[PDB]
Amino acid sequence: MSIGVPIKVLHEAEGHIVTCETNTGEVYRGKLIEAEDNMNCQMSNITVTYRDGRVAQLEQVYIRGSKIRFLILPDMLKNAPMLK
Amino acid sequence: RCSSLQPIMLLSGHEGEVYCCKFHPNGSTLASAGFDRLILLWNVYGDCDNYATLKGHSGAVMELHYNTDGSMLFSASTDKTVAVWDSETGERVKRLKGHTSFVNSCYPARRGPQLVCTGSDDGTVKLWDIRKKAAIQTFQNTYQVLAVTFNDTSDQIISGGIDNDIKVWDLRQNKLTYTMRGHADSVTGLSLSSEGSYLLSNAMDNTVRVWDVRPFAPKERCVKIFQGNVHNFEKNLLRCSWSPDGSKIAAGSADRFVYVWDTTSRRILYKLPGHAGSINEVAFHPDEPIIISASSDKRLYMGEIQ
Amino acid sequence: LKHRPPKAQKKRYLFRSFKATKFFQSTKLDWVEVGLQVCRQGYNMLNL
Amino acid sequence: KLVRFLMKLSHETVTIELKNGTQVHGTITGVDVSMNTHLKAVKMTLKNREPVQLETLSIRGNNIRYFILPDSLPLDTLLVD
Amino acid sequence: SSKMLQHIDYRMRCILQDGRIFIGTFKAFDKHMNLILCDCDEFRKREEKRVLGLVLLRGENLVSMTVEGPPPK
Amino acid sequence: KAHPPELKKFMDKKLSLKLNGGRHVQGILRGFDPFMNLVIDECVEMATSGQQNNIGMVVIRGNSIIMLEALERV
Amino acid sequence: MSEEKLQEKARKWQQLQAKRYAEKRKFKEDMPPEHVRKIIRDHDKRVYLGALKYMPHAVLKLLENMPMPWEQIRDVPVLYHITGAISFVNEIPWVIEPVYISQWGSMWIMMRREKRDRRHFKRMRFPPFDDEEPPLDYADNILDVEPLEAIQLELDPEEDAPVLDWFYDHQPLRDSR
RNA sequence: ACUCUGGUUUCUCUUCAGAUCGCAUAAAUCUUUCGCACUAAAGAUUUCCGUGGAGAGGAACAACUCUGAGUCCAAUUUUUUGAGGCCUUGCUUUGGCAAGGCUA
Repeated sequence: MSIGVPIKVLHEAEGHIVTCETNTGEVYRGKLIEAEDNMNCQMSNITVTYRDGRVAQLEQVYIRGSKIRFLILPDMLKNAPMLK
Repeated sequence: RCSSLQPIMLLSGHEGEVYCCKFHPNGSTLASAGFDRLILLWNVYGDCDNYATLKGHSGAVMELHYNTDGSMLFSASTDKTVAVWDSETGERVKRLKGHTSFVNSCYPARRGPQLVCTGSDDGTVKLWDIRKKAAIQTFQNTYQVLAVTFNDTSDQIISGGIDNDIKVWDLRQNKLTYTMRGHADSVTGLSLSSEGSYLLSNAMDNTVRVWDVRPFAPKERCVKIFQGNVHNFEKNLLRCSWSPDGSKIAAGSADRFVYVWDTTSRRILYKLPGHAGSINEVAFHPDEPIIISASSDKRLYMGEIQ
Repeated sequence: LKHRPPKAQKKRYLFRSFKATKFFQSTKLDWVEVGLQVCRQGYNMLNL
Repeated sequence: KLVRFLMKLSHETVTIELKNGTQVHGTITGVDVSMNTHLKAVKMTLKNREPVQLETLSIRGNNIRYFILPDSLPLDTLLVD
Repeated sequence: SSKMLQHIDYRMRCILQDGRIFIGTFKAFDKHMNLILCDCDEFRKREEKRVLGLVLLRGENLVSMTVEGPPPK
Repeated sequence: KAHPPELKKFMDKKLSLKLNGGRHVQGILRGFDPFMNLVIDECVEMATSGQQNNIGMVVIRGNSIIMLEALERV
Repeated sequence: MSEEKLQEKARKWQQLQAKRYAEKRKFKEDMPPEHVRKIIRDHDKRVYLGALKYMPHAVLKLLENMPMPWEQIRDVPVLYHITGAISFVNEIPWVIEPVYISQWGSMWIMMRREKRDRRHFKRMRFPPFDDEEPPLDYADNILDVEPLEAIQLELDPEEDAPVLDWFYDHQPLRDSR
């Protein structure tokens, strides 16, 4: 009644390797440490593909969830209990 | 042979009369019910076992019917009710309780929304959306109705009864549009083709009619008249069915003979023995030329017609 | 220790079957009345 | 609240221009309180593209620029409370 | 809000705010229209199909959902 | 019901903020609100012209903040 | 057809389906106490003798339905033979187990108080009637006699309040749903 | 927040029940064991006292509590906007798309 299913799947994706695209086209693949009700994602050990194609290694990242276009989660969470 | 199953093989297990028999439209299972207050689900092929049983009628089952989906089975009973069942695990998903007398008929809406037009001995022809749990529209016929059916469009109801006339009611006009007159006694059985243009009629004038329920009106809809049939002192609800290719009609008779005519030739193709009582409903398999027949002899006769 | 579990019956009752016969009737009596009645009836059975 | 006027508008064939210029012509089926518009019999022309026939659509309510209602609409009996 | 509970597990096409297409199995949603789509393939224009997996699409960037296919077995 | 963004991991840390219009900034975090506006000590601006511009204590609206990178090890 | 030959046609069909699919064409007595009192007072042998086989059932059903010492009179349903050969106490002595244990614990209290009070307790002589003395007719000297109080323990209205209205009944709350 | 089930009690029948069917406990018979069998144990069967469940049938009064079903949010973080306009190429399906640079 209060919290939705996709934020439960986002909380279920913590510890896993998620790849989050942001509003400025930058793709961040790495270990999602923590995520909140708003989609503020503290992630770590991040491989970053910018818009040009350059890849950087940013070891501790906190993305503001407003700017997140989407996150690609592991398909393990296709069997997560809140997706039933 | 020209089928998959055995020859003339019999179905025993009904404890009293069988008033209605219907084929599942996929053609691998079978439903038969009657005076037992108890629907039996058979297998069409194989050893013809009885794999499931449906209890939940407090009175005899007047009309069994299947939607073209085939998953849910509609059952107009004698008491006051029409039950809606499922066919796989077999529990009554719904009761429909609005008629004040003996419900003689039901019919599935197969194309659009799942509507069950029913008719009963009070005269009310009631339509039943299953999500409403109530009577949508009640067409008040002054006399008893013994057989009701939809058209192909599911936008008209075709009720045959004891008023000597077949009466069609429009679902949007909410009036009787025209009265198919030409019967001399109570009209007991109405069935409509898969292509939906023609409609069969059985009555206690011992004659069978074919009408053409269609918007294109030829101003006298009694195109084909069939003889051979008889209605007796038992005064049952002698039902009807169409072949899925539309080539053969079958009307249940009171002289223990499974009747099958040709639509074009207007002659009795099949006059089959074996039954001992008045034959209430005779049905057609959807895929193969197989005929089941339900009669008062507490038995069913499956059989390869061709 | 010697308890074996009770065995599968068909639930016949003796007094319901007596009540189903024309030879038995139902009433409501004082217990000391049927006490004297059972003592007299057993006395009559043993003397018979 | 004017969105309540739109959820009274069930089964109307309206066009909707979005913020991406895409004009969606179809019979409206459902409205949320956030104008989440669910449509059927959809003829959607995404702009700078040829129009595509699709059987069902569900626009998010934020992304609607405007609606276009037909001539035959009785809004004087629709915007009452 | 049953108008999209009608669409769960249907293979849906989600046109986004940049113009990208998400053809994915519609698993879940919430009040903010954040979608959970599984086995989601991105379609962009020059045509190419880019498999992603389980996409948590934030609702800000969703324009329009539409069904591509019936739910699988 | 606005919960604060979970940033005591990042307090007193050297972070590089990305800001909205392709912009970038560096500095020490000193706190936040539930709206993720960040207060920054030792702020070096670091524009795209390439020359690095120190300010000090600044406040950044949380609307404009794309990402934090903790340059220091948390 | 006509109108009257479509109303009589409906009347003949309503009176056909109303009786053909009628729900009856779908696919015990108590006696007064005196009737058995006169039968055992005034008393085809086969009837009497096929009755008389079940006499230990009568003994067991009588002794198991004994009135507990907080009951003066226990009326029991009795299944008797019409020849008066056997009377069966038909009921089974069902007691709510906390009520039954509480009633017997009150019995323990009151009987200990009475053995403390009655210093020289006079036990019943056994057998209470001698051998060649006929058993008493219930109607002539027991029927109208009032039994001496039973042993129900006095229950004070303050602490025993949810129990005292029904504590010493036969089957205490049997009529209470 | 509007509508349709199902009730409860009692009497009886039928079948299943190795589940403390019994929060209690009998008896008979057979076999075995030792004594030398009420004062003794084991195993098994049976009968009794008398249960639970399901199904069915009657008859008494309750009929919508319950078990279900059908039926107040524009100010950062989502849904009341940073939106719109210019330049080069690859192809133009000469509509324009894709990438980047911009300007606001």
